[PDB]
Amino acid sequence: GAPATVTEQGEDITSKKDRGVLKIVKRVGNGEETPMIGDKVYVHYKGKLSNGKKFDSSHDRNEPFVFSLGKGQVIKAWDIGVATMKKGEICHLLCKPEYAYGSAGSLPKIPSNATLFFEIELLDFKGE
Ligand SMILES: CC[C@H]1CN(CCOc2ccc(OC)c(OC)c2)C(=O)[C@@H]2CCC[C@H]1N2S(=O)(=O)c1cc(Cl)cc(Cl)c1
Repeated sequence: GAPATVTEQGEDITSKKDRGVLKIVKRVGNGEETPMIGDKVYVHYKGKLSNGKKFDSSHDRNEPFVFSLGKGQVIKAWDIGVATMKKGEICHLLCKPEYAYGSAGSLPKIPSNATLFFEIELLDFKGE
């Protein structure tokens, strides 16, 4: 399925080239511009664990998730991944634990040493 496909066919978007964050662009976005550091970014997403369980979805809340890019307000994989996206893009991101919740995990839903799969849609980005 989609997690296997990004695992096997995704692009390594890490600066270290350590395959910690792999990406496939699923829906091509608009033009060429990507957000810059400190922009307010608006995303919809869903996340799955490697046991197949959904652990989160903004769609199910009927509101986007909003954060300031490149400030560590989200896991490293998201700061790295969302920075590569165009407005209107949908991508898949496969996030090894070193770019996610590491050995700690995040109670109650994310175990230790968890590889995470996300589908992310970049709705908008704006400077403040
Ligand atoms: C409010 C939901 C949000 C939680 N966060 C932000 C809080 O977790 C952080 C933030 C910054 C961090 O390092 C700079 C960090 O390192 C472990 C975790 C996420 O980064 C990631 C990515 C953005 C969407 C959500 N999570 S998530 O889906 O992995 C998630 C969902 C749920 Cl239901 C619980 C958890 Cl613990 C995480």
